[PDB]
Parts: sequence; C-alpha cells; structure tokens
Amino acid sequence: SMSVKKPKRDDSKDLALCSMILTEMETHEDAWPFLLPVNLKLVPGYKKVIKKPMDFSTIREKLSSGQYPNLETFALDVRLVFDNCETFNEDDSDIGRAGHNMRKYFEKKWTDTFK
Repeated sequence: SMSVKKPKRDDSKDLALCSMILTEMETHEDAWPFLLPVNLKLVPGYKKVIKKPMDFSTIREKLSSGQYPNLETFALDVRLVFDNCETFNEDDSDIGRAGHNMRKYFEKKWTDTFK
C-alpha cells in the first residue's frame, strides 16, 4: 500500500531473457504454423472466429519496440498464440500437435528462467 512495498525483484534482465526464449521458440522445428500472421484473406473462418490473432513475428516486433510493459504481458501473448491454435485446429492434426508441443516447450523455459 502507500509507502509499504515488498522487496524490489530485479527485472533489469527480463527483456533480454524474453528475447532469448522467443529466439528458442522461433527456431523450434514445430514453430512453422506460428511464425507469421494467419492470412485472413486466405483462411476461411479465421477472421470471424479468432478475435485476437497473435503470432511469433508480431510478438517479436512488440518486444523490440517496447510494447510489453512487463514479462507477464509477454507470456499472455505467447499463450494467446497456443489458445488460438487450439480453438481452430483439431488436436489430431499436424498444426494441433505443433501447438501442444510448443506450449509445453514454452512453459518449461518460462518456469526454468523465472520461477
């Protein structure tokens, strides 16, 4: 509360460390469904159904331009990528499996780096 603060967690490396995680996600072999925004002209149903599209390139541009206020808003956009994928893709499809694999990969790096 006013003039009563928990001890200051060192957040000065967060930007660099989110960048490193994001590099590891970009270079994973199963990243291909997520590298670029879904083409809303060419994929029927996507525009109407997925209210907030997100992809790794969009996250990379937001990261690079100071549009994440803190590491939690960064994790929210990564998770959005996988939540969108589960909304639109069957679990038993290549893209559906890719999304589960990537979410797992991300969540481990996140825990190991920050928890």
